[PDB]
Amino acid sequence: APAILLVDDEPHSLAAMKLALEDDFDVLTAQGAEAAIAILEEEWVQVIICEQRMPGRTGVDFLTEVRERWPETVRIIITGYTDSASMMAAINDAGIHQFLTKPWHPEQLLSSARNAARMFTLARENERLSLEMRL
Amino acid sequence: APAILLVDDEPHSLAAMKLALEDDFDVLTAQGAEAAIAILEEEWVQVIICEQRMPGRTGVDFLTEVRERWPETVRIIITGYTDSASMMAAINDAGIHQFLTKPWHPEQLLSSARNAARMFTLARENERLSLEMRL
Repeated sequence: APAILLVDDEPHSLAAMKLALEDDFDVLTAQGAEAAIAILEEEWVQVIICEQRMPGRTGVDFLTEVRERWPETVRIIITGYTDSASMMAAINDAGIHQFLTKPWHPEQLLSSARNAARMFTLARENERLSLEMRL
Repeated sequence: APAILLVDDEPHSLAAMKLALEDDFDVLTAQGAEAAIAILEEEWVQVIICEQRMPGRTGVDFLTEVRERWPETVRIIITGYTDSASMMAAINDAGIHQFLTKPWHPEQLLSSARNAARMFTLARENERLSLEMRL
């Protein structure tokens, strides 16, 4: 069973988001891009939820690399940040699958996560069928 | 190109949600279960966003019928209603793809919708490959 990885500058938020998710996933938890890549090199993640507004490397810059390296992973930005249009285009340039806002509701967060997981499953099995039919 | 159907008791909310969505979909708009089924019998909808808390027939009761009749359609409940557990189990009994809360943010709503559309596309093409490989 693959994990969900939560990536956020602010550890209180990581531990809150995990409360909403632990009952339904293996939750993995990272405190910035660097830590999160370290985890991605190390194990199997179906879904990532990542704060945009982090020190140093942004959510999208992080997730653009992820889209490059683990293309199968479903990517989600979440931010409480009252919106710049620039952030949106940046999010839109990268293929980000969901944008969520803060504060989040546990049932909405959970539902987004489950929905990202089902999408991971579909894409992955969609690809299995392409490869297999070719043969 | 298939539509998004918004279903809500309260027409102000329908016309607001369409503002967030019109630039990216053909938005269709219904003011209760009955009106919404009438539209579903009549045309092609990839995604439905539907208030739960409607007079007479509920969001889930509506969407359970929809799951029966147009199984390909991606189904979304949205409600400002501060939560009963009963509502959640009911939502969970039916295969509802997203639960959203009110008030909604235009970029989060739009993102949910786009994401439901991509999922409609995947499921639909996932099925096209099953059928075709069988042959």
